[PDB]
Amino acid sequence: QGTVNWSVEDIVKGINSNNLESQLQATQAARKLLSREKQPPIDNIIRAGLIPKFVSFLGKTDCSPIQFESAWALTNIASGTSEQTKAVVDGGAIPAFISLLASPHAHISEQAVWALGNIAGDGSAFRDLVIKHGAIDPLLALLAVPDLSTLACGYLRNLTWTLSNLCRNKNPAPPLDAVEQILPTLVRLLHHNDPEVLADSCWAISYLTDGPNERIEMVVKKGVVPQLVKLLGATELPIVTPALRAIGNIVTGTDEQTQKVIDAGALAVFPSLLTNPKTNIQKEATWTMSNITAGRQDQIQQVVNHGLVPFLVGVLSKADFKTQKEAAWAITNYTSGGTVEQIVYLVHCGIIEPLMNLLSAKDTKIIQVILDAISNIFQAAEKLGETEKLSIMIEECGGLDKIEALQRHENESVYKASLNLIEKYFS
Amino acid sequence: YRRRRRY
Repeated sequence: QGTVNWSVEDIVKGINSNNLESQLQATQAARKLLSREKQPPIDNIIRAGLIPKFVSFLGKTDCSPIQFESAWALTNIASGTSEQTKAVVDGGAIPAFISLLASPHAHISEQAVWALGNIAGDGSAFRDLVIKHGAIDPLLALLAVPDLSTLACGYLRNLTWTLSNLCRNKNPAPPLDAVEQILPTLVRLLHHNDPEVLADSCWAISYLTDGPNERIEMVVKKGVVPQLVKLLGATELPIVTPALRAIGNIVTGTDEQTQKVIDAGALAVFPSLLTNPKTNIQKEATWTMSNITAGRQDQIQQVVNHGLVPFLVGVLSKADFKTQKEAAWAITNYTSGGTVEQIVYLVHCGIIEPLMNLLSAKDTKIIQVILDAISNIFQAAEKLGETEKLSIMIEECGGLDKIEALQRHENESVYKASLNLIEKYFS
Repeated sequence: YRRRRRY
């Protein structure tokens, strides 16, 4: 096969000949160039003025191979910078690719799915432009099968991916009714048994849940929460990561929505998520915990009965800083909504020492966060007449020095909190 | 995962 390594000017020559075959051959040369690992000459291809020509080949139904080669060619240009994508879009590729969705040749519509995927992936505008040109109907149609197993592995992977991009980006979020239209198929995909369909399904859902409550509610209302929780316990990190994000998003919404996650059994996975070797899982799991401890006392209670407080204490005691920061918050949140008993309980789990050690971190934000929390804790200890035994505690682990040296920390609300705390509990 | 190139 000597359509290998052509020069651009050669590709041009051919595509301009009035010879459908010569053109087919050159377009394949074009694809091959663009498929190379080391810096495919996308720019010069664009610069050569080729995009419109490829675009018009998409429409050549007699000559399927050219349809495919040009499809692939544009697919690859469309995968580069935004500007590269913009060039594909400016050529009129979008309705052309949509038309190809119904091509009788699977390998061709797959290419069309792929390209629409890249275009929608550029960002919200292209995404909604794909949507306006009516891509969503024909995509869904290819998934209109009694059993998803009967479709080819990488064909379904591509559709799942493209679909996820139609759910991706946020300013603005995708159109509500486009989401309504996608959801049922997404749900059906969230249940399929390919690790890769599951990862992308999870992302799709994670994107759609990253907004205001009404959005979360669309999702939660299709009852995917049980199924998200299950996935949360998967062995494949490519699946845990996006599932955990979905759940993390959902618990930012109403307490009602939060409770769906609790009922689903979510909390049971946390012992292991809060100890996970992958740094980011831990950060994200901890964050999620912070949004649960931000809920009602009976929700705080469920965190307690799953024995997650030790896990928080653990995370406060040793994790990379960014996780410890979330633990800090999770605790403050806890100490805000919590009952007296519950705040007591936290201290009996040994929350005071590891909290104190963090006061010497040089991150201004977290210190406030911790001090609000100490504040909060003394408050429950006042209601019990125990501000003493607690002060003593904070002394014996060197917390007292750390706060008492903190009136001379620059920040305003900082030195006032410490000031207050010192005055109020320490003389 | 934004965008994908082929082969």
